[PDB]
Amino acid sequence: AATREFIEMWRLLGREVPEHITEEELKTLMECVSNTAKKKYLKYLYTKEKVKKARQIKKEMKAAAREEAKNIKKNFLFLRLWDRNMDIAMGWKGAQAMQFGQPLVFDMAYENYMKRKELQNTVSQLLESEGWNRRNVDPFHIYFCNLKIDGALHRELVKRYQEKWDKLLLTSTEKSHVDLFPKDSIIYLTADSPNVMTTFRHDKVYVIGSFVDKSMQPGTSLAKAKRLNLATECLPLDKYLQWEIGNKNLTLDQMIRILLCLKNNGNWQEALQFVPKRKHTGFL
Amino acid sequence: GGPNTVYLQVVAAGSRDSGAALYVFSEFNRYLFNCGEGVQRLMQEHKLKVARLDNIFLTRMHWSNVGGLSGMILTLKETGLPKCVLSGPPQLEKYLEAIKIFSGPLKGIELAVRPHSAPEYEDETMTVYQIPIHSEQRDSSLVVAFICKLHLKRGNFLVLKAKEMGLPVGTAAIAPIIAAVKDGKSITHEGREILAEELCTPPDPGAAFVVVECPDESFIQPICENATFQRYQGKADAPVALVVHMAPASVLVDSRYQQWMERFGPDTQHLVLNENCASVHNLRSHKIQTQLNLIHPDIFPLLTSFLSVPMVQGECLLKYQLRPRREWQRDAIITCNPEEFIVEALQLPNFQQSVQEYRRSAQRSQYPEIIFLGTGSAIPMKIRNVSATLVNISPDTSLLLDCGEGTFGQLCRHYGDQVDRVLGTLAAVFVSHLHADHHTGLPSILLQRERALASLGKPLHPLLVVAPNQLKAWLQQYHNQCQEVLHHISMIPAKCLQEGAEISSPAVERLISSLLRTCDLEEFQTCLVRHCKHAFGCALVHTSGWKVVYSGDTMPCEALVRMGKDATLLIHEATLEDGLEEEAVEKTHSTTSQAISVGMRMNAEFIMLNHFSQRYAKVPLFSPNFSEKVGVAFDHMKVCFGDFPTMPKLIPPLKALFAGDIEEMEERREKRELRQVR
RNA sequence: UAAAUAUAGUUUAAAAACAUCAGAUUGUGAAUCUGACAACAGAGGCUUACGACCCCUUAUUUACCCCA
Ligand SMILES: *O[C@H]1[C@@H](O)[C@H](n2cnc3c(=O)[nH]c(N)nc32)O[C@@H]1COP(=O)(O)OP(=O)(O)OP(=O)(O)O
Ligand SMILES: C[S@@+](CC[C@H](N)C(=O)[O-])C[C@H]1O[C@@H](n2cnc3c(N)ncnc32)[C@H](O)[C@@H]1O
Ligand SMILES: [Zn+2]
Ligand SMILES: [Zn+2]
Repeated sequence: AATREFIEMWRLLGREVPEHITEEELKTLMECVSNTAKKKYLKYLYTKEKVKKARQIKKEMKAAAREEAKNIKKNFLFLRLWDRNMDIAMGWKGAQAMQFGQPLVFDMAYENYMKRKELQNTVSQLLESEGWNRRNVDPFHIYFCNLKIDGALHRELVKRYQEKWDKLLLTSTEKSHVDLFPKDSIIYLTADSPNVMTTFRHDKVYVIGSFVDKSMQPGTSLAKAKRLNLATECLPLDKYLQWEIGNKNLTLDQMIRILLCLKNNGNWQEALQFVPKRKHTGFL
Repeated sequence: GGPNTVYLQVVAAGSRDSGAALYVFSEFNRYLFNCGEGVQRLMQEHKLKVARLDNIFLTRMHWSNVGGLSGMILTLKETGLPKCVLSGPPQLEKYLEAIKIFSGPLKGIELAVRPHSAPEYEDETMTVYQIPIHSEQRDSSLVVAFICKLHLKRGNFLVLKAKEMGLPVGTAAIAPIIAAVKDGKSITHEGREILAEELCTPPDPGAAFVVVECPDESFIQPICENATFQRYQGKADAPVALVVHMAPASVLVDSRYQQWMERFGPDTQHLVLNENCASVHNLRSHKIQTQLNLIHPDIFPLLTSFLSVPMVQGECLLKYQLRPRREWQRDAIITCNPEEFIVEALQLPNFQQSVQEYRRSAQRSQYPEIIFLGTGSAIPMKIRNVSATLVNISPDTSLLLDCGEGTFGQLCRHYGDQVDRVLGTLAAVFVSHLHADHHTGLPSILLQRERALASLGKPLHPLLVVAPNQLKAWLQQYHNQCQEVLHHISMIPAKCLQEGAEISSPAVERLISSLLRTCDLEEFQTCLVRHCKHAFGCALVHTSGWKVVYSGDTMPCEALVRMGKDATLLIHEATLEDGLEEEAVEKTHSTTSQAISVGMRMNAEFIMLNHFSQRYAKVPLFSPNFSEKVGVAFDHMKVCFGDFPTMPKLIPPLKALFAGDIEEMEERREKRELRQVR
């Protein structure tokens, strides 16, 4: 394609472009319909390869430092199998959670409104979210709702989880949350909700929108939560935090960590400790 | 080295509504040509920031050109712009002095008039020439034409070309020399004195455009024999990109004007701004009215909308790009599709059901009709203009309660082709006080009334204006210095029509008699309302019996209550919202509760609220008090006495339509309370 | 309306540190190894280049209260 030759002249001009581009990424260069959009894409690949190089250089630096250390160089109760045993322990908790645990829903109905960039970030955030849930003392029973089998978000989840996808102790279904739970016990979380969250309710199912809208579309979570007559709630960020800068729409990982410690009989202060510190200047 | 994106955008496309206005954009400087009545709004509505303006160029000293000029200065004063230069006729100096009669000291902002006598205005972007054109047999004869010549732009550096000959690339290293390469100075590198002309792209000589106004047939001959124009006509080294013609259709068709237009290159684009366009300017007004029309077609009527040289007919937000390419950009052209507005309204949560249920519920003389031409304070917005209420006493008589910048345009979009008969119908204008939103529209109505009388063939006689004395001084100055308007006015001081007023001169007494006789009224009283002095409310009593009362800007006033006893209709103001009582006392305004309470003391059969703020614009916050007696005015809302019972029923549909804006206004109230607490 | 402001895991800095994910039966530096992910709000420009410079959108904060 002409794009392969196209990038050549951009390389000469030194517009922050990386050394080589994989054929996969060539396809995504065709997607960009603007010079400006191409610029933002090339810069991302430029910084990506730079960090790859720096990490590798720091890697083999460590490897060379480790091998020279080896040259320089009892009654135990336990073998060192802690990482293995922890994974098993977290497994047992996950199975228990799937039977008895409180539901928590991620709504995956937002693929349409997201671009490729935002879609990977959602999956990155989902990965972190499930992790914090896994490692918790009282895990949520995590539901992936409105997840198409052949969808982009499903395809991306499978890639990041590999064989672990099948073995994850969460429920993924193409069905909606209104189909799985009584409609009265569903509280949809969104920053745009007029209703403030006063206390964490253990009888309620909370729905979190799997939506990273860097290109901000306000009210989309609220619109879904109104089309289906669901209750909406927003976090008491205004009440407890001195908001100065930043978006009040938090990331998924932050949301779950706020809920997890709310569920675990914490107060709002302990909960809002996960709210990015750059966004507020203390508790009021 | 000069701005790299320059374009001309058409604010007003020359229709009878808006006049002509031309907005010039660059990276560094923003210009506006002319400043008609309603440019301020046309610009705010279309997200053209006025806060950045450097010069306002005015082609003529006419109310068409300078109507909205007193308007912007107030506003861009607020934005906090330190300086603004008015370029055009020398009489602009005296115009500014006239404006200050009612507009306050106009301190905080510096207005320096640079007339056509002055040397040229040089900028980052362009150097602007003023050409004074004098008609063939205070100056009525002066128009100014603008030739705006863009500065030379340094050629783009070709790094490829440098490395082609073997000269080092040095994106950062040779960057000091790159500046010299841009400047075109010879480069010592490559072991020889290589000129930088070949290194950089060809520097464009600079594009010029002409803004020429030819008001009528007089000015055609002077334009065609102008020495200054002839310099830019046919001279190869100096091409003209665009000409913006603000001439009417009659002027352009003339052989002499056609020949002159041909004399600019065949490559020159010609833009025309005149009445032939009749494009839509105020989109949001059209949108809202189309949606309001669903609720009640009668109370919310529809707004009326519509060779030798290749000319491009001006449309709103039409764009001609000068750099980095010369082309017509038609991207941001205003598109109005009524069907789309309807579908959007119908898709709203509860609007469909509320409107439907109104019709289920549904299933006095026709005159007077009160037409609310505009129902907002101070700065005009998308949805509400400044103050105007039209009272149609009879098919053949009407009376204008206040007339502000934008008012004639409201009338013109309300009536369309029928504005001629309405203007000829108009008998009186009442001005409550001398705030610049109650009278600034008057000169347009005066001038347009003249045009309407000529078309209908009726004799031209003065318009009866009831206003404070201070208005005469403003108009006397404008008449003396700028433009003749005082022959259109027979002014009755508002203090003459007060109850227990001393018998004025026999002239005024005779004028008062003609006021009553023309409008077919038994009484026309005024009283001193409580609004920063010399502020009046009026009462119309018609021979039939009905009384209608206009408060104007005021506070709760005993005098107005005593005057308007057992009025059929009260028109009061709700500029502030309930809970902002401390705002009202200092601004000398009313809240919604206060306004209603005044109505109830008068035993008014119905109460309409106007002069809302923008703080409550899209939908005034409907207090629960007195549903059946209280109504809310929108622009282009027609109210008869027959419509008194339907007005209560319109609230459920109206609330549904403006539900989005209600939420936000309620949050402001809640946030304010939180802010008060914190 | 005007101003600053906007780190999608968190900070700091003007790229790192700490985090995240998959694999591992680890002889107790696994204090590791092999992979995955790497986008300083969003869109479009200008320029030799830039997170500067322009513009728009959204959002935050504050000021204003609407043309005082
Ligand atoms: O141009 C502004 C301005 O005139 C006005 N405005 C709103 N809040 C303030 C304020 O605190 N101070 C001042 N001086 N002016 C204020 O609103 C205009 C912006 O309105 P938009 O047209 O951008 O949006 P709109 O309200 O129509 O939006 P929506 O509520 O219908 O969604
Ligand atoms: C970044 S938000 C998505 C923003 C989207 N525009 C919207 O309208 O929600 C990702 C999810 O986190 C949750 N969330 C984030 N901030 C929240 C807040 N302040 N209150 C409640 N839920 C919040 C919501 O469930 C939301 O769908
Ligand atoms: Zn007013
Ligand atoms: Zn007033």
